[PDB]
Amino acid sequence: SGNGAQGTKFRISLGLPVGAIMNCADNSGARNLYIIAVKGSGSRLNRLPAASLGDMVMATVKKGKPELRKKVMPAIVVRQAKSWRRRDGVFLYFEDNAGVIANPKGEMKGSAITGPVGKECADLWPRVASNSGVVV
Amino acid sequence: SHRKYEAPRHGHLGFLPRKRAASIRARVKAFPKDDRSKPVALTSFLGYKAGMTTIVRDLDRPGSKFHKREVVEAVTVVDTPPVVVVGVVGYVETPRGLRSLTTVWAEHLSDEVKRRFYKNWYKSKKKAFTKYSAKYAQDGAGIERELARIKKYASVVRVLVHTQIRKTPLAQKKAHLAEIQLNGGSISEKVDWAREHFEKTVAVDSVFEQNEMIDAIAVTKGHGFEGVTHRWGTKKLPRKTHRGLRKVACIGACHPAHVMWSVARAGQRGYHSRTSINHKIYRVGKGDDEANGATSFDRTKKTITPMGGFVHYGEIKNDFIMVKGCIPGNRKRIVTLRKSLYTNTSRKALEEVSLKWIDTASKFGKGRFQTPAEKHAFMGTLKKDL
Amino acid sequence: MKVEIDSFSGAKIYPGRGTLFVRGDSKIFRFQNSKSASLFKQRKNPRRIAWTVLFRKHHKKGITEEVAKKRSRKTVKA
Amino acid sequence: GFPMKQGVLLPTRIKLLLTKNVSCYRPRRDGERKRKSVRGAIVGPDLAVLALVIVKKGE
RNA sequence: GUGAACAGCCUCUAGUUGAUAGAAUAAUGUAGAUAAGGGAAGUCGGCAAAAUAGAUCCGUAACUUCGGGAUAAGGAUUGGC
RNA sequence: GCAGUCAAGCGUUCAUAGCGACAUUGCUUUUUGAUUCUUCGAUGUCGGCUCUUCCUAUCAUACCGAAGCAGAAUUCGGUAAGCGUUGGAUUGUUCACCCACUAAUAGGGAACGUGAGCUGGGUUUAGACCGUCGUGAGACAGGUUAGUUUUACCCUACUGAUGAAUGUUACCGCAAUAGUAAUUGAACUUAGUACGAGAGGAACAGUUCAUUCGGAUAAUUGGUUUUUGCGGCUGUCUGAUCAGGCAUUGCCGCGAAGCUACCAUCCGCUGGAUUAUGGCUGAACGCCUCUAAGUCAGAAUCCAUGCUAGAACGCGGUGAUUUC
Ligand SMILES: [Mg+2]
Ligand SMILES: [Mg+2]
Ligand SMILES: [Mg+2]
Ligand SMILES: [Mg+2]
Ligand SMILES: [Mg+2]
Ligand SMILES: [Mg+2]
Ligand SMILES: [Mg+2]
Ligand SMILES: [Mg+2]
Ligand SMILES: [Mg+2]
Ligand SMILES: [Mg+2]
Ligand SMILES: [Mg+2]
Ligand SMILES: [Mg+2]
Ligand SMILES: [Mg+2]
Ligand SMILES: [Mg+2]
Ligand SMILES: [Mg+2]
Ligand SMILES: [Mg+2]
Ligand SMILES: [Mg+2]
Ligand SMILES: [Mg+2]
Ligand SMILES: [Mg+2]
Ligand SMILES: [Mg+2]
Ligand SMILES: [Mg+2]
Ligand SMILES: [Mg+2]
Ligand SMILES: [Mg+2]
Ligand SMILES: [Mg+2]
Ligand SMILES: [Mg+2]
Ligand SMILES: [Mg+2]
Ligand SMILES: [Mg+2]
Ligand SMILES: [Mg+2]
Ligand SMILES: [Mg+2]
Ligand SMILES: [Mg+2]
Ligand SMILES: [Mg+2]
Ligand SMILES: [Mg+2]
Ligand SMILES: [Mg+2]
Ligand SMILES: [Mg+2]
Ligand SMILES: [Mg+2]
Ligand SMILES: [Mg+2]
Ligand SMILES: [Mg+2]
Ligand SMILES: [Mg+2]
Ligand SMILES: [Mg+2]
Ligand SMILES: [Mg+2]
Ligand SMILES: [Mg+2]
Ligand SMILES: [Mg+2]
Ligand SMILES: [Mg+2]
Ligand SMILES: [Mg+2]
Ligand SMILES: [Mg+2]
Ligand SMILES: [Mg+2]
Ligand SMILES: [Mg+2]
Ligand SMILES: [Mg+2]
Ligand SMILES: [Mg+2]
Ligand SMILES: [Mg+2]
Ligand SMILES: [Mg+2]
Ligand SMILES: [Mg+2]
Ligand SMILES: [Mg+2]
Ligand SMILES: [Mg+2]
Ligand SMILES: [Mg+2]
Ligand SMILES: [Mg+2]
Ligand SMILES: [Mg+2]
Ligand SMILES: [Mg+2]
Ligand SMILES: [Mg+2]
Ligand SMILES: [Mg+2]
Ligand SMILES: [Mg+2]
Repeated sequence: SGNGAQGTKFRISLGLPVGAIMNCADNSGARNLYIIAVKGSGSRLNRLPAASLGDMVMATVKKGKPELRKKVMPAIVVRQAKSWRRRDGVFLYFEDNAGVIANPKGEMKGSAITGPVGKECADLWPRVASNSGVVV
Repeated sequence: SHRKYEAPRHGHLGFLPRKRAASIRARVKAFPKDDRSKPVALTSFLGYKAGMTTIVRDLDRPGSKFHKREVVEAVTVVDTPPVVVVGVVGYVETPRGLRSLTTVWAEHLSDEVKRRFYKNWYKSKKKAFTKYSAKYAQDGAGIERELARIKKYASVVRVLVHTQIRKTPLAQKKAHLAEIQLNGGSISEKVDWAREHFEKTVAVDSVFEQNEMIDAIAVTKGHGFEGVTHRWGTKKLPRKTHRGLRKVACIGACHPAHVMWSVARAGQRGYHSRTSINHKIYRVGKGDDEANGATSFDRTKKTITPMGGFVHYGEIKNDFIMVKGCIPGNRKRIVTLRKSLYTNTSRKALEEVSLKWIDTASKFGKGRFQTPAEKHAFMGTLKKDL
Repeated sequence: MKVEIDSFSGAKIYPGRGTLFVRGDSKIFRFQNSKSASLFKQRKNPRRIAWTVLFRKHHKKGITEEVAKKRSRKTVKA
Repeated sequence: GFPMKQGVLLPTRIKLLLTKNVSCYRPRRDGERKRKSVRGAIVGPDLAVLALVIVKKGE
């Protein structure tokens, strides 16, 4: 999260610890996103930096366009599966864990986003608002 | 040597020792400030946690992504039938501290409170408060000066009230007696308010109001003897380790050559007193009121009592408090609720909340139906029935 | 404060209750509880399950008076 | 603005495949169909406008 | 009897019912287990645990001393009547 | 290893904003050396894991003073140890070095903290391979692989738990002393404002969240299943039926109640006195000066407020107080 996201993310249960690998939801060449850290997250010996909806994580590409391989870029978590809960009282979960590679300024690299997307995330990044179809 | 990786300790030394508490009735260690200028009234109340339920209400946090939106919050509900005033106490400043100077008790006394002053009731001759009940016979005289003594001196004044436990579905009988500070004007005006209420009755709506910040005071649920791991949030030792892993590996360093006070050990988890602050009342319901559960929006006639009753408690027939969230201690326990010790400008407090819907569906399962009305209306008719 | 019903079973879902599931095709599914939700993930079909509304309509169970005559007709002419 | 459609039940909206002679669709071509969105036949507060028809005159 | 079987599991014959007891069910254990989301980030190291598994059928790489590799891999099916 | 003094120099100019030669005076005991006082009728060394405490020569956080401080950024210093100081790749390693987050990823002590607390990967017995040396047995501060980590019931300490005697017994209380707790960050707004030629570019109030920490609670969601509670399944045994038995809880789906989770929800108070530092009045010293007398403002400090115990040899108020 943080830089370039206007808005504020109410806490939702983390579900993506470092090393998790999540479906790439856009069309940049990237197929999967493997998480190496989570901006914002803090310190407590032996905790694993975990991420949730509309979090921003440094990631790599394990499967995809050999030009998107072997290097590190930011990305944005857009689908969950670890049942979180909103203030509206409901517990909800997606089918996969999914992201869309992005620049630090929260900007996409992709043309659009395949699959549904968390609203908690939409409100967070204006350009994820754009390229998303079905939201939440 | 020094650590290797600094990381914060476990537990909170402010809560030591971690012994069993010396009575189920946690103690009002402190009372609100006093401004003798408002009317005289009580500063707390005695209760019985019935359980919790859920609430839906709109929100008024001008700024938040949930401003003017519905949210669903959990709320406990304490059984709170009118306490009854039966004695008065004046205390005094003394270079050693405060000191009880006298009590003065009412004339007649409910077997509910008489119960309290005993251990084998049924057998005894129940002589408690009979020579005291005398002192009224003669005109009053003694009782007079006693009250009169209080006024002349007494820097503070507290009421001896007691729960009407009979109206509570508990099996207990033995009611709960306690002192309560009085925070209204003039000590002399205070004792009058006291005297005037002997034998008589005080209700919650005269101590507490909707949306007001209150603090709970009770003895925590208990869990008996506890491994170091759960009692202190201690890291599990790894799997390979001989002789147990729910421990601490280094119980201490060499010198100073003793196990210290600051290091966790296995002990009694639970049954501690806690003062819990800043809970807000969401409903101050009346027992001579059908459809407590109803709301301005809901409307359907229903008491708060969930289908098939509150699990493990009873049926809530009297007046009650409903507080946003959860409360120290468990169901059927004697709980004190107390006026807060500072006025909060919290915005988050002062928010004048208004319930929309109150879950009446049974908590003995995955309940679907609030009213048997709603139930019979949906499933149709069955092999018993009409 | 909408009340919902269960995509599997078909029983009312007061707020906060149950669980919600957002499928791949972007289709949604609300359950009153773990029970339905499991069956659903088991790929059981509602009409084969005895205690379910879906099942019940299909088998016509105690609908009796909903197929009974009502009365709502008038006279006009003007 | 989406309209209701008699006998679709569902207090929600869905996307039906419509035809000639049927509510909420006037075709553009001989044997054309469009799949469009519709609001249900069960009233909710989601509704901007109810459309009603008198049958008994009160008092 | 099930089944490929002297396997496992249940039974007939025969033989046992021997191994201090009673009441509880705190921590810590030993032995038996399940756990959301993630999936070796744990650790000297996947230690431990888990996953696989029978049979019928389809399918089967490098390399080879042509005997192998090989149940390679990867797949489908399996009750009852 | 850390800190001074003199001040030639550096620093456009300019000794001391920041530095600093040649000399010189010191502190430290996480370097290493020097010694050989104590431990050879013995009981492991390395590292890690875990957990506590302490130190300050302070990385970050609070308040300051200085700048070669226009803003932003950054450096030097003062009060400061209240508070935090993480996640990974290769290595047995400490060390090292990269990846990454972070407010910051400071350094040290506690028998080079911590083996009847663990692990045993390295080292350092016996087996074995290679290289070098040796006629040889064998050797190597060389590379390799494999190689049993015992005892607590005692005392004390620590956590919790009873408890005789100060008439009996019961209820309600006070508070000595002890402990004490919260933390850090972002976003909106301020505001493209101050400043600046431009590039760039803040902050006090207000609001919304969030991290680390803590104490509860189970309405909800999830986990758990001997509720062997309901249904299903294999094998066998009761002639079949009905209903059941055995398979170290036979297996499977559901599963209430409890227990439980940043995997769940809730709550975490406000006064005073100070430090540094900037000031007022003001002499000493007819002037000047925050200081000498006196005095104002002030910090993640301190004492309280609050919170946890309640002295089983501190205590107040109150009830009832035995007859064969
Ligand atoms: Mg670690
Ligand atoms: Mg490849
Ligand atoms: Mg769209
Ligand atoms: Mg340290
Ligand atoms: Mg007296
Ligand atoms: Mg009862
Ligand atoms: Mg807890
Ligand atoms: Mg531990
Ligand atoms: Mg072992
Ligand atoms: Mg229930
Ligand atoms: Mg459940
Ligand atoms: Mg029928
Ligand atoms: Mg034996
Ligand atoms: Mg017992
Ligand atoms: Mg590793
Ligand atoms: Mg193994
Ligand atoms: Mg499994
Ligand atoms: Mg296979
Ligand atoms: Mg078949
Ligand atoms: Mg100069
Ligand atoms: Mg010069
Ligand atoms: Mg020596
Ligand atoms: Mg200058
Ligand atoms: Mg500048
Ligand atoms: Mg300074
Ligand atoms: Mg590691
Ligand atoms: Mg490593
Ligand atoms: Mg060394
Ligand atoms: Mg390097
Ligand atoms: Mg040393
Ligand atoms: Mg050592
Ligand atoms: Mg030791
Ligand atoms: Mg050992
Ligand atoms: Mg070894
Ligand atoms: Mg050897
Ligand atoms: Mg080698
Ligand atoms: Mg070896
Ligand atoms: Mg071996
Ligand atoms: Mg022991
Ligand atoms: Mg002791
Ligand atoms: Mg005694
Ligand atoms: Mg702007
Ligand atoms: Mg300029
Ligand atoms: Mg449950
Ligand atoms: Mg069964
Ligand atoms: Mg059978
Ligand atoms: Mg038998
Ligand atoms: Mg057997
Ligand atoms: Mg509990
Ligand atoms: Mg939470
Ligand atoms: Mg917590
Ligand atoms: Mg206070
Ligand atoms: Mg507090
Ligand atoms: Mg003070
Ligand atoms: Mg001064
Ligand atoms: Mg002075
Ligand atoms: Mg002077
Ligand atoms: Mg004493
Ligand atoms: Mg005492
Ligand atoms: Mg005393
Ligand atoms: Mg006394």
